[PDB]
Amino acid sequence: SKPTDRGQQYKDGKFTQPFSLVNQPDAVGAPINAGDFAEQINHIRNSSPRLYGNQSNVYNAVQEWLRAGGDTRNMRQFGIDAWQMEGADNYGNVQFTGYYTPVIQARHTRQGEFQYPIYRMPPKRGRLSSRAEIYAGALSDKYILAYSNSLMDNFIMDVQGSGYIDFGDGSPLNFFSYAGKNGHAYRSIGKVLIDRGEVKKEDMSMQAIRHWGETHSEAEVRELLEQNPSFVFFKPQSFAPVKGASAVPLVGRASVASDRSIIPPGTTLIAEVPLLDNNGKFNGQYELRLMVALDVGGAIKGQHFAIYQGIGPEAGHRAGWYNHYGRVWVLKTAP
Amino acid sequence: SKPTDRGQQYKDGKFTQPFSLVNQPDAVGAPINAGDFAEQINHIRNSSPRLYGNQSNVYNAVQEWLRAGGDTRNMRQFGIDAWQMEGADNYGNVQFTGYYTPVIQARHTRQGEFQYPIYRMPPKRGRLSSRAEIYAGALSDKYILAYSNSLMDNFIMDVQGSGYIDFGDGSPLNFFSYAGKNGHAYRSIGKVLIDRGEVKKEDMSMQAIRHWGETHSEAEVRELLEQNPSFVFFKPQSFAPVKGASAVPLVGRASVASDRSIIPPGTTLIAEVPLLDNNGKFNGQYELRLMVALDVGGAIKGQHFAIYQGIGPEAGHRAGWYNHYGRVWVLKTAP
Amino acid sequence: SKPTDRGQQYKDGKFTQPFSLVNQPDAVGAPINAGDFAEQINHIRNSSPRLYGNQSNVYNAVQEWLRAGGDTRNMRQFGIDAWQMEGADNYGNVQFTGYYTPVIQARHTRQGEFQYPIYRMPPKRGRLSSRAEIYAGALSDKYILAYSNSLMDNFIMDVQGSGYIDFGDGSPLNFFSYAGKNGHAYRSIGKVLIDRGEVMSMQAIRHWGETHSEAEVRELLEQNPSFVFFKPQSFAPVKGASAVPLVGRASVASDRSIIPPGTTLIAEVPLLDNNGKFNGQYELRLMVALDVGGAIKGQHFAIYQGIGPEAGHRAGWYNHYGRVWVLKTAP
Amino acid sequence: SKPTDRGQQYKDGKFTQPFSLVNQPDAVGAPINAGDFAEQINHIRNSSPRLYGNQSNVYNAVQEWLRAGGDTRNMRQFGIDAWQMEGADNYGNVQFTGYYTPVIQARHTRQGEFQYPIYRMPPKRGRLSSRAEIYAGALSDKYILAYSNSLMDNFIMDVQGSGYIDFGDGSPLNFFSYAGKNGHAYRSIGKVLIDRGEVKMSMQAIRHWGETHSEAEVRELLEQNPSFVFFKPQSFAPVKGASAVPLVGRASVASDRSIIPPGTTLIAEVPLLDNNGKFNGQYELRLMVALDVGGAIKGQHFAIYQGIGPEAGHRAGWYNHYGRVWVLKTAP
Ligand SMILES: CC(=O)N[C@@H]1[C@@H](O)[C@H](O[C@@H]2O[C@H](CO)[C@@H](O[C@@H]3O[C@H](CO)[C@@H](O[C@@H]4O[C@H](CO)[C@@H](O[C@@H]5O[C@H](CO)[C@@H](O[C@@H]6O[C@H](CO)[C@@H](O)[C@H](O)[C@H]6NC(C)=O)[C@H](O)[C@H]5NC(C)=O)[C@H](O)[C@H]4NC(C)=O)[C@H](O)[C@H]3NC(C)=O)[C@H](O)[C@H]2NC(C)=O)[C@@H](CO)O[C@H]1O
Ligand SMILES: CC(=O)N[C@@H]1[C@@H](O)[C@H](O[C@@H]2O[C@H](CO)[C@@H](O[C@@H]3O[C@H](CO)[C@@H](O[C@@H]4O[C@H](CO)[C@@H](O[C@@H]5O[C@H](CO)[C@@H](O[C@@H]6O[C@H](CO)[C@@H](O)[C@H](O)[C@H]6NC(C)=O)[C@H](O)[C@H]5NC(C)=O)[C@H](O)[C@H]4NC(C)=O)[C@H](O)[C@H]3NC(C)=O)[C@H](O)[C@H]2NC(C)=O)[C@@H](CO)O[C@H]1O
Ligand SMILES: CC(=O)N[C@@H]1[C@@H](O)[C@H](O[C@@H]2O[C@H](CO)[C@@H](O[C@@H]3O[C@H](CO)[C@@H](O[C@@H]4O[C@H](CO)[C@@H](O[C@@H]5O[C@H](CO)[C@@H](O[C@@H]6O[C@H](CO)[C@@H](O)[C@H](O)[C@H]6NC(C)=O)[C@H](O)[C@H]5NC(C)=O)[C@H](O)[C@H]4NC(C)=O)[C@H](O)[C@H]3NC(C)=O)[C@H](O)[C@H]2NC(C)=O)[C@@H](CO)O[C@H]1O
Ligand SMILES: CC(=O)N[C@@H]1[C@@H](O)[C@H](O[C@@H]2O[C@H](CO)[C@@H](O[C@@H]3O[C@H](CO)[C@@H](O[C@@H]4O[C@H](CO)[C@@H](O[C@@H]5O[C@H](CO)[C@@H](O[C@@H]6O[C@H](CO)[C@@H](O)[C@H](O)[C@H]6NC(C)=O)[C@H](O)[C@H]5NC(C)=O)[C@H](O)[C@H]4NC(C)=O)[C@H](O)[C@H]3NC(C)=O)[C@H](O)[C@H]2NC(C)=O)[C@@H](CO)O[C@H]1O
Repeated sequence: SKPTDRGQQYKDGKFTQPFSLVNQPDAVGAPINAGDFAEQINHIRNSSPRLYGNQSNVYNAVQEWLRAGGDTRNMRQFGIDAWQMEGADNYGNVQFTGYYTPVIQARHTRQGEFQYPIYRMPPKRGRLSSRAEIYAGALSDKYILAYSNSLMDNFIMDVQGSGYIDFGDGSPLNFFSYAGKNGHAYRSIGKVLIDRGEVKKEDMSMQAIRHWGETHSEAEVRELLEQNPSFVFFKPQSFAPVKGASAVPLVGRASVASDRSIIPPGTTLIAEVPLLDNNGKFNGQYELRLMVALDVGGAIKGQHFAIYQGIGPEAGHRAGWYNHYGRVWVLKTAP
Repeated sequence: SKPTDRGQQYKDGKFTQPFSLVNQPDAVGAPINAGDFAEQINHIRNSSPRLYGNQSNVYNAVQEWLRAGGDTRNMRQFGIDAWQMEGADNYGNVQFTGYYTPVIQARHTRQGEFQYPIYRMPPKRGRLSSRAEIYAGALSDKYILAYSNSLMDNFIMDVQGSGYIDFGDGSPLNFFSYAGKNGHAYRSIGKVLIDRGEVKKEDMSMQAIRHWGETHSEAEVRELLEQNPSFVFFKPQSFAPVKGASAVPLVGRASVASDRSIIPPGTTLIAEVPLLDNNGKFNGQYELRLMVALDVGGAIKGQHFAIYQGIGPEAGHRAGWYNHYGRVWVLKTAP
Repeated sequence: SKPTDRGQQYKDGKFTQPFSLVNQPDAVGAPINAGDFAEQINHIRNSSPRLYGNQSNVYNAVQEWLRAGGDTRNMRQFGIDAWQMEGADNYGNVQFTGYYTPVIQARHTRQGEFQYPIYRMPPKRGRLSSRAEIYAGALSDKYILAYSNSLMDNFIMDVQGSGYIDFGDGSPLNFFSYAGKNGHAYRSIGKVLIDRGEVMSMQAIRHWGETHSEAEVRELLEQNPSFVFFKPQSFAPVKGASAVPLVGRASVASDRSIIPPGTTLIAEVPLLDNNGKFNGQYELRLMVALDVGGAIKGQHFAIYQGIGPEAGHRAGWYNHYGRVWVLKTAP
Repeated sequence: SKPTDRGQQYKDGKFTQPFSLVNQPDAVGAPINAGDFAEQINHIRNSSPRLYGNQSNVYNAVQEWLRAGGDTRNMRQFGIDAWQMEGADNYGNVQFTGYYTPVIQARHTRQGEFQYPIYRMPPKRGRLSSRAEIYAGALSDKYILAYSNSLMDNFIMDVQGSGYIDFGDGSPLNFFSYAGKNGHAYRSIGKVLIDRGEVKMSMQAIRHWGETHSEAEVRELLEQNPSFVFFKPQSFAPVKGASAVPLVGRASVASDRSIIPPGTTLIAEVPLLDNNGKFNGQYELRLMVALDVGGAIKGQHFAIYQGIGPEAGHRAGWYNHYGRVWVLKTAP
């Protein structure tokens, strides 16, 4: 059977095809984020008018379904078709990970605890340098945007793709969007902790990496972070909503990152997101949510989704545990 | 015959107790404002430490319930007891009105279209003057805060209790909170219009009032508005969140105004809010929302609630329609 | 023949060259916007690190001058030069015009008074359409950003190059930066008002629009075939060509060929009342060239007034002259 | 016996009165903060039309003078009466101190480095507790507004009278205004370290001391000041003082309302000092308005409002010098 150690349900049948057109999905009650789904869609209308035009009828259809009852048994009653996904094992288990938008403090000039530079997009040959070399000073100081008080925060923000920069002087939070990356492949840092016997395999998470950095010295932290030759460059947007690859403001848990080749942007997705406590342990229950694919990821390929948790600490704690599975139905309207 | 033109529903029977302990509420699905409610709780937590301290048990219970997918049936596992309100008709149906926070365009000094003063709290004897007298100049110019471009906007804001003031110069919107009122009783203008013979009986709305003001001249608008001797004074909070009587930042459609004697502040309320189109016509469907009583009103007494729609024009259009009914349950703890 | 209405000077003599190095400028005394200038300096540091690197010396040179005091007679003790610019009449009268960042209210969807679209950058062939054609609907609705309540406001913002958009719903003001323009040359509106004779400034044109009907206003505005496209920066500071946040009356638009960006300029800006009449007195200010303009060529500057109505009233009247010195480091 | 190390002078002559009508001010230069001064008048015109309504006569005179060049040699041509103040030494030099509005980062709930509570106005009997007792938990947790990451920052903000609170979550900076104080007299930590023999006082030097020593050592030192200030959140409102008028950086000062009432225009020779707070020897001409008060600001003494932020704090902590000042009024 499918060990539910990471949330693997099997109460639907046996659907192997990519888009398994089921009559109506397995679920009790209405989705938890109905009104929240409306906001997400509204953003698609103003931020991507061409993407909205292609999915107008789809969005308008599910809205009435939510305003009437919301039960996954009253979908076809409005011409909505649920196309279940095969997932990993092809039995019905789609991978679910998570990411958020962290807020970090920094200064325009280095001072005191602020000695860690955040770089912008450099020239063609400047993007060749690895993370370790950049730490040593491979890039010119004119490409620095700010200096943070934590090398770990910069690394986490690097992994997330973006983040708000708080200068702590009164000015609004500047959104440092994903502008580009260096010519080096991304390599797992948490794995390096397991390679030398520093962190447990079963107890691998966001809090473990952060706790490790506080337990060890700066030299030991820098050495570990350098094991990831990849480095991300940002572009200041100045208090703009969190936007992904689709250039549409992402809403907390109402949007996900996907493989554009399989699941294109603007795709409505209803899924059973597995719940977990503060310790990230799978309790056994799920959560019905309506989300839209509006972002991409280097590690997000095939039957895999990256649920956008939100902005802030609480959104980060919730995002670090997500490496579970669950079912998902691609919602399409009848022609 | 049982009226259903407004938005009444008779199927849960007649309730004798002001609060009938019904296990599972007659909900259509799940809370569509999980994020709005959670936000509202966090606002009470940081703005009203003692009010939150007492209702914290309920707040943590309903949030954990919302986490479980917001299952209106499984909420009993969390010990959440639903006490359905008897309603104004004792059939579970309760009156639902609405108010919002209008954004008024103004200037510090009178110029061009900006010739309508917004006053602050004057001395004891200055608060005796009626609206008509204040329009003629009963108050000193040193009590003026700003000059708007519409007498109708000032009147609507007066009725709402507060509103944001946009100076259109780059500076943030200043929140003019309810500071006080004059020594004259309030008299509805909607009644005056019907009785005057201009506006029709059933064809009354806050929209028709705004349209009427644009159809008629300044002298005709002023004369009509003077039929309401009451006048509200404001106090600029300088870009502060919209706060009500409880001094807690109000969240759009996640908070309501109530009679503190019957429904005290901090009370969690799950309700079936009747939906209505752009023309304010009751289509027939409802909406499940979790709201908290955090404000009061002069016309809000007994079995009656004033749903805080939000900030802006869209929030105003949605607010100036509500004179309908719907079911509501007062969420509490064990008996 | 020999006017002094626009603040023209003669008390300096003819200038035989564009820039003349003096010793103690003919200015009044101490600058008023010493603080605003400092705010402009760090803005260049944060925004354009390359520009701040080449002019770091100049910014710090004048930084010590104002720190102590700010007397125009004594500047050499801080290592500063004073290259006095000439003018049209060659008497040091540098032309000073003005522009600001207007705040226009609008919604995402057309409703009521909001029926005037604000467009973004369309494709290559979509940029060929003239203003009159775009008004009639030459561009697709998917290129619309917002709908304003005034066609005149959209036109003024079009002329200014940018503007803040207030959606009146609580959300922050979205800065619609200059993204591009259409394939048509700019035509003057006052020009058309002279043809049939009806009227002069940005204040006189605004009054004309209020006096005449919508059909008469649209017809006049269509006389300018040029149309500007914007790009929402989502609540970002007002930036010009140099991509540096502009500070009110502490920055100006110039001809990059003559006066390159990052150049410090101390000038005697001619004052004027609410009616735009030159009273006779000047104002000493320190400003930096951080923007450009299509009509800003040669010995001419466009003083950035600021954001809002008051900044617009002040900018619409500005078409006067004044002296200006290019502050550089002593060799 | 005439000191000059702290900015004091003698080229003005000894005074016989607090204020004296001077036909021509003994100071060369021009108001280098004319823009900041004009900004203050607009703030007094919007935030307090009552005080402005009776102080306009002086502003209109100092504005007409400013617009018409701004040369101190023509002030009488606009109706501006200069009044030389004696200060500490009857030679025209007044004691100039400074304060600013610190931006502190804090959270609504205690977590990690954020373990230092910022309290609001408690009941009558709750205001009796001293700082040391409050640190130990004399006040209930329901009176806490936020938890900062530095006990020193809280102390400095306490001395300043107010400060902006940055929650680092996106929300605007909340201005914690001076709501009240406890029933204990203020004791400067400066006098403590001066007597202890650990000074090279400098209110910023103590900041370095706090970072050098541990939490227990910092708390112990701070407990020497029994006074404790309570704040009131205004949520992104301009820095306002006692006059309830938004203060402008170095264009406003705190004064003794009995001697120098609020709304009073003051032109002064503010003594300049380097990064190390050493008096170089030069001054600075500034136009300022009295719009705030202070417990230690009595008689011939002013507290120059430096501004908001770190740089404003470094500049403020050094001020303990002297300089000449003229009370600008109208000519009868
Ligand atoms: C040891 C170990 O392995 N532990 C595991 C741990 O790693 C796991 O944690 C999670 O890991 C995953 C994978 O490592 C992390 O995944 C992140 O996912 C996010 C979102 O999916 C990624 O961020 C997005 O990245 C894409 C690029 O791939 C961005 O897309 C780009 O967007 C820009 C605009 O910003 C586009 O540029 C614009 O282009 C237009 C058109 O050409 C042009 O006009 C504009 O000018 C231009 N704008 C600019 C500024 O240039 C660009 O075209 C587009 N690129 C593409 C290809 O479309 C997107 O914007 C990013 N989204 C946001 C938001 O910023 C992120 O890259 C990815 N990281 C990695 C390393 O892959 C995940 O973050 C992480 N989560 C957490 C909490 O740590 C955990 C799981 O919990 O498991 C452990 O076992
Ligand atoms: C025929 C029919 O059915 N017609 C329908 C029509 O009625 C509907 O339209 C709606 O009508 C209703 C009724 O006319 C309108 O109701 C409005 O509701 C709002 C919110 O409930 C009211 O605004 C609140 O008013 C209360 C006072 O009553 C305010 O509370 C005060 O708050 C201040 C602080 O702001 C407190 O002062 C502070 O006190 C503390 C402690 O003492 C002190 O320390 C502070 O210093 C001090 N602060 C200051 C600044 O002084 C004060 O104590 C407290 N007062 C009390 C008693 O507690 C509260 O703040 C207001 N809320 C907000 C937000 O501002 C409003 O007054 C009320 N209007 C009227 C006329 O009663 C409703 O607005 C309207 N809606 C619309 C859209 O028009 C329509 C709707 O569709 O349907 C028709 O069918
Ligand atoms: C009858 C009569 O004549 N009456 C008089 C009346 O006309 C007078 O009114 C005044 O009129 C004048 C002239 O009509 C108005 O002048 C305006 O002046 C402003 C400021 O100088 C101009 O706005 C600037 O325009 C330039 C382009 O010309 C903009 O520069 C561009 O900036 C963008 C970024 O925003 C750059 O793009 C970026 O490029 C980088 C690098 O390649 C790339 O990486 C980025 O991605 C890219 N970003 C984007 C978004 O694309 C671009 O490269 C650059 N262009 C160049 C060439 O460098 C600049 O940003 C604008 N500034 C601002 C701020 O937006 C404006 O164009 C100009 N209007 C006209 C029609 O020429 C003046 O405004 C007006 N004043 C008033 C008050 O009405 C009155 C005087 O009051 O007197 C009557 O008598
Ligand atoms: C060894 C040694 O001596 N070393 C030196 C060292 O000491 C020096 O450091 C400096 O020390 C001095 C003195 O200790 C510090 O001076 C500070 O100065 C500031 C400004 O002058 C003071 O802050 C103001 O305090 C007043 C009260 O005194 C506040 O005024 C109150 O404002 C509130 C509103 O906020 C009013 O309440 C309102 O009232 C109305 C009407 O009744 C009501 O309607 C409202 O509801 C109500 N609002 C509320 C919220 O309740 C209230 O009425 C009014 N009070 C009065 C009496 O009018 C004012 O708001 C504060 N200003 C700001 C801004 O907040 C501060 O108290 C004072 N500190 C002390 C300890 O006295 C100075 O800060 C310090 N500087 C530094 C850098 O440390 C250094 C200097 O370099 O030199 C060493 O040598």
